[PDB]
Amino acid sequence: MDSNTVSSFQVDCFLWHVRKQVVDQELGDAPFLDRLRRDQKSLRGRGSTLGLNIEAATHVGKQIVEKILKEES
Amino acid sequence: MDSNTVSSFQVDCFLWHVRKQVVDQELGDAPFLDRLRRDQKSLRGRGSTLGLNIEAATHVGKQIVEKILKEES
Repeated sequence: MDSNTVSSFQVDCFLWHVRKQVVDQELGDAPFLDRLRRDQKSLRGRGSTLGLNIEAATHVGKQIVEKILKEES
Repeated sequence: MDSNTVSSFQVDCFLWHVRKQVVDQELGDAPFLDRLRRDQKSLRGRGSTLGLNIEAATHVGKQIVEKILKEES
């Protein structure tokens, strides 16, 4: 199992979160929400396959972003 | 033209940026990169149609994220 896949997953996880926040802000058009839904189903498939916690994954992503932001605010 | 579409776009823009950073980190599996490419082409279509600067959109997004983070670190 490639690690890059795990990292890419953690990213998609954090992203999905931020997205859900964008929708909760009542700023969803229709395609973004639809994609978020289809993304959730896919996230659940990977979450089950990988059997990795999405909540903890989102946390790791947060740090992954802060690490990339630390290199360039 | 709904504003929610503009906001959703700004978000996708910022997201595309963070994503590009994830790939630049040499953590791309294959599907994430492919999606990034197809996302770029679509981003260019919206960038041309909307005629909005991607760099400017990414900026506004950064604030959109900080605004959502300010509501909950």
